[PDB]
Amino acid sequence: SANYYCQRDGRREVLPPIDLVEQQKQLKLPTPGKVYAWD
Amino acid sequence: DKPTVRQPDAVARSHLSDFGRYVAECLPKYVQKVQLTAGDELEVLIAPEGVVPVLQFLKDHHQAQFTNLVDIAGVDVPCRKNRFEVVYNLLSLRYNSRIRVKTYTDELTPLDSACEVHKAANWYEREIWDMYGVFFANHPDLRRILTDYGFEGHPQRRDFPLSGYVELRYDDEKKRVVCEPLELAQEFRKFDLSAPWEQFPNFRNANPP
Amino acid sequence: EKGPLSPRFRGEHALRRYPSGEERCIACKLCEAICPAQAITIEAEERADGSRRTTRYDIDMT
Amino acid sequence: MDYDGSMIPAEWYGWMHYKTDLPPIRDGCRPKYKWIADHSENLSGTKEAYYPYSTTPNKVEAWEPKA
Amino acid sequence: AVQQVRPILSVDREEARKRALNLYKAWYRQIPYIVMDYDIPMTVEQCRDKLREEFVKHRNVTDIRVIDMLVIKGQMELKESVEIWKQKGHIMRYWKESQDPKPTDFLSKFIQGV
Amino acid sequence: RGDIEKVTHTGQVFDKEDYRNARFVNAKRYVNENWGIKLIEEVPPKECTERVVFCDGGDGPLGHPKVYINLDKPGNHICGYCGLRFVKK
Amino acid sequence: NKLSGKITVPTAVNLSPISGVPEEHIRERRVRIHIPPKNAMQSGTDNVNTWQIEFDNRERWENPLMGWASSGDPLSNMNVQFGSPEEAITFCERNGWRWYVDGAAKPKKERVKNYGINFAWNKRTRVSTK
Amino acid sequence: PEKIEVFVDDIPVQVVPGTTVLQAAAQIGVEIPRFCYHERLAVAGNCRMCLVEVEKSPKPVAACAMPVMKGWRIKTNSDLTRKAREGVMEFLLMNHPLDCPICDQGGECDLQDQAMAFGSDRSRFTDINYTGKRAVEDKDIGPLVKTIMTRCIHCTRCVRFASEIAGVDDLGTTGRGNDMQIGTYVEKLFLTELSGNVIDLCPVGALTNKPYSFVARPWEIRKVSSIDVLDAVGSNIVVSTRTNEVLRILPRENEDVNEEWLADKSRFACDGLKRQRLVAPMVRMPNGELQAVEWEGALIAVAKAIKAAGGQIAGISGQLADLEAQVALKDLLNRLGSEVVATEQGFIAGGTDNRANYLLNSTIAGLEEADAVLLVGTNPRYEAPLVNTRLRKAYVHNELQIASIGPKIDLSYDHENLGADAALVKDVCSGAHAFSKVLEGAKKPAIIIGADLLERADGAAIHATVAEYCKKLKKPNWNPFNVLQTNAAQVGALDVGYKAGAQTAVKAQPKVLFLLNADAGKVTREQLPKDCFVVYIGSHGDNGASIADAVLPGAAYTEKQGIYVNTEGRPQQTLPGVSPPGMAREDWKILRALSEVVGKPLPYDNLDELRNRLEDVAPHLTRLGQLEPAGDAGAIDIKLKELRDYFMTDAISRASPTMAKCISAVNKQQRENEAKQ
Amino acid sequence: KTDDAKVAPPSRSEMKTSMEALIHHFKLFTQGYQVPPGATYTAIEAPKGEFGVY
Ligand code: SF4
Ligand code: SF4
Ligand code: SF4
Ligand code: FES
Ligand SMILES: [Zn+2]
Repeated sequence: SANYYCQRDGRREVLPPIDLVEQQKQLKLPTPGKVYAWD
Repeated sequence: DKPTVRQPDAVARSHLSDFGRYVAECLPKYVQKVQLTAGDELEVLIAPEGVVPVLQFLKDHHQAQFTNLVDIAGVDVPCRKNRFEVVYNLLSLRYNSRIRVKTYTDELTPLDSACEVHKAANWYEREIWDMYGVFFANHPDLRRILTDYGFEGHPQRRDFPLSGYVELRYDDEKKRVVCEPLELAQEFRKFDLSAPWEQFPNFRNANPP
Repeated sequence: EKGPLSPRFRGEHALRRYPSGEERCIACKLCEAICPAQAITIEAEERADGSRRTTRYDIDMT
Repeated sequence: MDYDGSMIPAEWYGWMHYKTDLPPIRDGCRPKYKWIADHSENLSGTKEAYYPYSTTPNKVEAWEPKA
Repeated sequence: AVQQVRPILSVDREEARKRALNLYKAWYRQIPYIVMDYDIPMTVEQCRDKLREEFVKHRNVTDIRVIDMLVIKGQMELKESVEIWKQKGHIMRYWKESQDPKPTDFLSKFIQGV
Repeated sequence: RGDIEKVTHTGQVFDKEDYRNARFVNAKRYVNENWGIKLIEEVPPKECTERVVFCDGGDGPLGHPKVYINLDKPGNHICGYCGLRFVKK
Repeated sequence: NKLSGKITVPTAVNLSPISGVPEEHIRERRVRIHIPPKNAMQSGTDNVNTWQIEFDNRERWENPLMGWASSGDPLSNMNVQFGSPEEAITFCERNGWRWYVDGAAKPKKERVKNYGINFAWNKRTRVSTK
Repeated sequence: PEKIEVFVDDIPVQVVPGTTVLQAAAQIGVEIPRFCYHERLAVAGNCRMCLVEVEKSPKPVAACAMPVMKGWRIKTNSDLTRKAREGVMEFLLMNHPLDCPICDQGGECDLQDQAMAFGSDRSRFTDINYTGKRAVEDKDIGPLVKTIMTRCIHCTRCVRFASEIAGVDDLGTTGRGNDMQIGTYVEKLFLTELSGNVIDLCPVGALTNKPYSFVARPWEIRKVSSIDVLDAVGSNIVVSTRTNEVLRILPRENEDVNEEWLADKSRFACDGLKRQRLVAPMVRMPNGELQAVEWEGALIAVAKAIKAAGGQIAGISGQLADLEAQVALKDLLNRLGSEVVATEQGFIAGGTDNRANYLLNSTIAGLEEADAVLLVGTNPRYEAPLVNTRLRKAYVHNELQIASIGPKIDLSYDHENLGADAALVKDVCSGAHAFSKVLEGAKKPAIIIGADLLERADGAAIHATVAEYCKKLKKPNWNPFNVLQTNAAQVGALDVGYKAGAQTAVKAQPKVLFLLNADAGKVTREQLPKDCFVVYIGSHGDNGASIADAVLPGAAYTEKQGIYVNTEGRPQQTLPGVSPPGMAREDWKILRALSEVVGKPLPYDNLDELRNRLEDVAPHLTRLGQLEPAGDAGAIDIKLKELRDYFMTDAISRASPTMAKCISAVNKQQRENEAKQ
Repeated sequence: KTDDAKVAPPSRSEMKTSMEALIHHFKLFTQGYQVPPGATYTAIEAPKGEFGVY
């Protein structure tokens, strides 16, 4: 019980891709991620 | 509280998101759009002319430093006027992040070559040329890779029959193998696996013209 | 001397029969629908008893 | 000297492969139905060989002028 | 109904012929070597004759771009025959000697099935 | 030879003048000796009290999916899957 | 006097020779641009929202050996999808095929589909049962 | 009527007031799961699967039957909707049985599909281990519909369809509670020309084709668009082929003509295309046995006879011959110099010229709009069932005044019988009868005359008066005059320019004869000139084929690509789904080969060459899918007044085994009525 | 196994008794499972190296 599929399903949860510029239009130099010392 | 449903790396989404805007506002003439696919990867949609500038920009600039060019994945999509799409999926060891660059082209116009940018691509352009027919300009040697010699047509297109048009055998009159029109013992039985009921509402009206 | 294998080994195909001896297959045709190689062909009808059963059931182990 | 790999019968096959640790002499829990055939070798390259053939009676009936 | 689009190689129909005829030079000049190198029945005159017909295969090509690609294919096949990457089977492929010319007039089609 | 004479339970014999007979000049025409129609016929029709019975044919998860068969009609009732037969009377 | 070598060429460029399809198929086969038919005993209709093209059936005989459905015709299964018929016609020309569209359907005319008509005093449309 | 603004799922939408929520959601594009709702049936709330939440809803509402109201907010995919849908399906799937693998609707079952999309994935039903599920005795309903009611979900699609569309009224529900069943309280046979359509309506596999039983699965099978040919409605069909076998037939939604229904004949006679087939050319020896021969000798022998017969030739086209076969036949005979090209079903003398004299000018779609319909001895229920149901839709939604001037028949609804004698049509055409006043007062009058009567005798006068009265009845954009054609080739014949009446061709006294699959008894060699050499170019070896000295096989309609002009007049194209059997070829190919064997070649070596030859003859006739207008138009006892007459009509019909079973079953139920008494 | 019976097939034991387990068994094996539209890349430290599928 309390085991509804609707409130635990993933496939119905995913969204389309978002446009970042348009995200801003709705609204430390940036770096893709933690720098790795692949050296 | 949904163990089945994974939870992406949010902070990774943060960095990629702000960085993506960085790329868009640093290459205005080329970057047509920058989007963040829900799978946390980052896509960079460019016009065909800026292929090399984007790649050269990425591999070189400090903040990108995307050195490795993993592959050149070719996608075919009829009903797009210039259909043949290309994907340059890159890696950055310095920052430990992945990025995807994408562009389009038709079956006729040529396309820029990444041979002069990453030596890694050389074989890939040969591969797409063989598999779709997307010409590459300035490519050193555009010899076919996979298909056999004297093969006509590029099979990975979606307007090409699965089994091809011809098939080989061996002749005794001629002591040699001859290509013949197709002839199948059991015709490949498709199955029409089409959904009658829309199983996904979220993508329904989203991404409309 | 020979072996060993495990109970799950995948080898020669076989169409089983119920403990009465009746054919188990009912021509539901899922086996064909899933078969990655499309090596299965099935054609089913009604036996005179009115039961849903196969007429031809073919596998190509090539 | 005509030994073959298929000479093993069904009830012993599993034991012979370390597939069942229960000798057939010991486990009488396996089925003992009637229709079960008796074993056979890889009858190949011989008049006893299998050969496939259509298992569907013909599809379309031809018109009979006499009738 | 015109489009202002990129080139590939040739900017005008005459440059296209210039490229197309360059290929015809390589192929004409190559034929004797392949007669020697590839132990196949074909003789020089027949190979030359086929080369003529196989250009005639597409005479009414019109677009500059299309004719450019046809030449691109030829330059490739030239090199694959120039060097001996191909095989006797592959080179003979141009003749299609395994299948008899199928019937063409209506009765022969009709009497031999669709 | 009888091998190329027997009637497959599916109901096929190559016609006496049919070139597809030729394939068995040197190989046997396997035909199975157990015909499900005869066997299930032999099995007697089980009977019960309740208006509605259930069959799985085999046993546990070794049989076909559990199915409920009503018996209120006068006649027999054949299990869809296994062909077992039920009669309430 | 150039834009990276841009050229003026007609939009409709036939590509039959470069394509690689044998001329036999090109010259003896048509294409049947249409919308896939709606399955009769279904009710969801999200697989008939696309414009589809395919090639006419050629032949199917049965293998003498095993009674399969032999077919020596390559573009039998071939099937492609489009968003609108004009797109498909544009594609079909560019690949130098012969085709003939098949008009799908006019917009559905609104049906009143009222509930009250089931229960009327005078009109014949009174339901016999519920 | 200004359209309301309602925010379906946070999207403004336009609806004419009174529109139902569901009908608006589709308008925008969203689809709600339904079971008891269908476009062409009365509205009911049964499944409760169409439920949906409206902002500030005390109670979720059934979209299927909820008229929209101003400024609403329908939250289709909001969690409350999702909660509702899952609960409803848990309910439906409690005691549906575990019979997907043996259920013929497997992989085509809305319950499966909507379970996937909108239902849960775990079984809270724990009572399978304690007391199990419910079960219901299956019903005997006919030799066509196999019934397994233990799968029914009581959606009442069958109940509503039968009561309204077919008006059978004999199928209904019984009992309260979970034991409510559907069927007939006492064993009967659901006998009805449209009875097949219930199999398409039943969303679950409770009702299914008896013939197409267990044969194939939808995922395996292949769909080919096509058109029905066994009736002059020309309904659109989806021929369901799998590996050179036409397994079944389904309606293709073409609401201008097909209406999405489909009669039993078209539905079930498909088996006829597998028996009594001609698979080898035959020529009658001195023994006379029509042994099998090859194409070379056959056509050469035929060309021999034609050349040496003496230029006295005729061609009588059957009823399953596509227009290409007619045109190929005519052109060849014009080379030979013989214009004697008749059609089996005769027609008006000296009125075959204006297109509107042999059609349904009333726009079969428009029939439902009809207001006063006069059927002079023309039983649609067995002459055009799809037309019949269109009339019933009018009778139910527009108060259609339906009189009759023929013998007794039953149209599934009340109709005023004014008598039978053909003098009645004259008095009505003068306007001297009460229903004539009704016709005058109406706004969409229709007068339907059956082509049989127009060929009965001295009926050209009947037609002329009918056209005379239609002059006054004409309302703008509406031509009353209507002619329910019967054969699917008659209108084809008229547009190519044949004569009408097989006796016409016999009266020509031809030395040789041609028969495009003409298997009607209207011509018999006794009735032919004795020396008349007879050639038959048809598919099924029926009796009419039995009386020929040369018998060329032909591929049936599903197997050949041809053009058929339907009754109203639009031309439609069959597509070939199955390889023809034996040496069978296309009809237009047989004629073309024979011409070039004789030495008078036709010009058209390809279908398009022939289709352009038709374009020459009739540009209207090649504007496929459209209907060019024709404007102005110019005792009684009839066949097919009972179903027993209906089932056995054509060679394919007689060829089919299922139809023969149907005839026997109806005869036996009648005998039961006599003896069970 | 992932708990989503709409994604991975159900067990045989549950299949032969409950209903939507059978439906899910039926639909998964015949039609498979709709995957939400999108493009995705992944890589793994395969022994040869970074083997990847786009
Ligand atoms: S058709 Fe295949 S999956 Fe279905 S019961 Fe028979 S063998 Fe099993
Ligand atoms: S109607 Fe048939 S396919 Fe649908 S759920 Fe029931 S048994 Fe399965
Ligand atoms: S028999 Fe079929 S159509 Fe009739 S109520 Fe039951 S499920 Fe609905
Ligand atoms: S569709 Fe609304 S209750 Fe069934
Ligand atoms: Zn059972």
